[PDB]
Amino acid sequence: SLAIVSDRFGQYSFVNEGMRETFSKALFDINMWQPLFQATKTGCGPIVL
Amino acid sequence: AIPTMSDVRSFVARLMAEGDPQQWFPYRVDQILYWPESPFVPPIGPFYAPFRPVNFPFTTGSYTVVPDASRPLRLLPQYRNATITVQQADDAYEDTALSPLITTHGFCVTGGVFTSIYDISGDPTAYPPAQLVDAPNDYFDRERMARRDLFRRLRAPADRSAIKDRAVFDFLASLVNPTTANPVLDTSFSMAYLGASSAHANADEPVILADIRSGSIPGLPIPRRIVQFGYDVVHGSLLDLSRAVPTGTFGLVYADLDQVEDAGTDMPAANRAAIAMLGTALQMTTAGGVSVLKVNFPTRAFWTQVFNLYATHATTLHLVKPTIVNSSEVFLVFGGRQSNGALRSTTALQRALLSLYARNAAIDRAVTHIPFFGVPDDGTSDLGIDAVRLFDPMFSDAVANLPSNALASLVSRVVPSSIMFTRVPSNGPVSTTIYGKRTFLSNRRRARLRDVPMLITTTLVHQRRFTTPPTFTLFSSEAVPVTTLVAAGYNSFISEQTRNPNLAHLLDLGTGPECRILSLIPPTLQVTMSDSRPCAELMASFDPALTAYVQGDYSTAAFWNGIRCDSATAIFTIGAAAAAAGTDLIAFVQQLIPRIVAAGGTRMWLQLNTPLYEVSSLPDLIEIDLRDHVYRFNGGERVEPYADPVPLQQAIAALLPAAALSWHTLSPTCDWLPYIIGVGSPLNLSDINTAISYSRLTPILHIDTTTPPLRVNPVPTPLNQQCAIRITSLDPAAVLSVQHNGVEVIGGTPGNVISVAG
Repeated sequence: SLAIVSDRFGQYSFVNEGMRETFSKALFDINMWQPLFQATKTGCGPIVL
Repeated sequence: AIPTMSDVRSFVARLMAEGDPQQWFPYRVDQILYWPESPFVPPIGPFYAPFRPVNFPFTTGSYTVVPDASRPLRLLPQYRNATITVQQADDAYEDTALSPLITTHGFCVTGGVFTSIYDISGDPTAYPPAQLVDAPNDYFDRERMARRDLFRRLRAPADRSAIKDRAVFDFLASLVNPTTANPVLDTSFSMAYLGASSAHANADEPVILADIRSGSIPGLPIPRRIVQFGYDVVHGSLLDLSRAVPTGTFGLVYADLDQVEDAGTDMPAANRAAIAMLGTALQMTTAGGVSVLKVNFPTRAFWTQVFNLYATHATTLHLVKPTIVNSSEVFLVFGGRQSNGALRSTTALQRALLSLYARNAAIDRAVTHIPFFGVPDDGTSDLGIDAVRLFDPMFSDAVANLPSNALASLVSRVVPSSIMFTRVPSNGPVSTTIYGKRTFLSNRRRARLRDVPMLITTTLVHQRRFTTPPTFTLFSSEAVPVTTLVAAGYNSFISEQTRNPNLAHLLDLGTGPECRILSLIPPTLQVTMSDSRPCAELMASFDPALTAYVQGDYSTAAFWNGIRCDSATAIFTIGAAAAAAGTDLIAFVQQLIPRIVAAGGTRMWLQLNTPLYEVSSLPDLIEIDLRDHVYRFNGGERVEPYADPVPLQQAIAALLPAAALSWHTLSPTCDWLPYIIGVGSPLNLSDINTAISYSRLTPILHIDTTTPPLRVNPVPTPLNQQCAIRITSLDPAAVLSVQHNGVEVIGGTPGNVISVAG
């Protein structure tokens, strides 16, 4: 017998290796403008996926 | 200059905390900033810079020498886009709160002064007790009693009795008669002051008496003869007033039932006492004589016994309520004793009864919501103080979280009403206490939130000094006439959602930067917002619950275009707008109908500066100019365009009447005043009526589209004579429920309500 972990608010599936890798890359786009974001005061703080 | 023990010990305590720099140093050298602001000469041992140019901001600027500000400071929470989760917000509040603390109440009311008339009229034809709608069969309830105490408390005049009598005596004197050239009473007359007291309000006697005796009655002069009859008396005698007491004859019988008993459950006994001393007051009157009957609990059965047992031998009936506090204590001011009369219950008297009771009731419901004496903060009270503190100021930025979020949190709780910050002069952890007040209103907005914007830290940081702590107070100062009136329109909005507070797709026409509308709309509502001015502060950020911001000024050609709603809210705005345009109000308004004609719109809430009746100028407020049909508003100068009612009606008629035509009846009704109370605001009773007047010239014309035309014709044969008109599209057998906020004048088929004069 298995029950799924806490979908409730957390503990889900084994993460997509590719999706992680991809997504982190995406975050890096924004990072390319970090000094500018920061200067714009627009919540700049790099997420850290 | 020379640092104090106090300050050094503070500074040290502060220092011996946590957190680490960026530019470290080797112990072989001194390392003096690589960014060449530093004036670094060539020193013996220091090389220069830190060896390692990393990366961090810097700048040049001198310090503003600002003295210790011995006043609590206000904060405009300008928002930044980093939006904490509700639970965390809350949490952080919990973490930093200085609350609970014992709330200084202050005052509910600052000025409890008014006179509510009841009067004689040649209007009673067939109005017996049997007409008189019986007292609230509920008036003695736990909660209801608390309410009375609460209010009473939160009003400290001490000259209650004074105001009282001065008023009544002004009224009574006002009976000036042609035929004699004189008032009812001449000089050196007679008073039977009964139900007397040692009135320890700076006099130790009834404050009135001294003044009366000395000549402190406008218009009427002195009496001769005054008694202090009672129970708790100093200059007079110990008599039981109610029963058969030494028959001495007096012109002006002031009877005063100080109703001193625990067992208010016995209504019978309460009325039988009143009956008894009503008797005694008649026994007391010299031929013609007048009598005042201060009665606490009125009822049908009382009015009954009055009528039946006394009216016979009395010519005229007056009555008053000195409106100080919220309570049922009427003054039965009867005239022409021991003479034939055929008095009966009057329409006037009815209206006034109803109005009184309703005032009582409305205020009752509000007050019941206000926190009691010696209440810690429980979260639940309609009002209270939530202050958070920042232990040694870590304002910083967004990333800091716990400070910023707690901040944010506090701001969500309060929602642009109250908001203080102060960096307290103190030695040790330098507290930057942030203070607020919760309201039912603020809550509504909180509820509409997705998340809580951590406001821009920099606005706070600007204050480089020491600011003293707030005193901590629930109630404030006073009720500004203008603000009362706005609040009354606002109440009206709230309570007219759709189909009786029934959820509403609306617009705001002229969304004030602060967006108070959101605090008035229930969180469920689906709203459009024309914020003509460029608004940033807590504006659109959280769209979820449809907060459809449409920047720009609708008055201009083509723009309205895109906007659908079913309630178009415009209070004052229209005024200003027509002035901006320099146009014939007729034309403007007109163009505005076709505009809105093309939209999915029902509730047109058009509050133009227009009279309801006969123009009276209101000095130090409203001045009326017709040549250019404008108000010249007295608060400095505010050009508010105004229209006469008949040209308006004329323009409506000429166009079409295909719509519901309703006016917002604020001027009698207490209901909107709870709103005011709600926002920690010391009411005023004289400021109330002034506003009351002013409403009549600034009402909200509420015009509803998809509805049956309403037919108003009051222009032919006015003159206390009669208007003619037809009410259309109705059932052959109609039950004509026409009313004045409960006040059933016109029943139709139920004609047993015909209370009108005419």
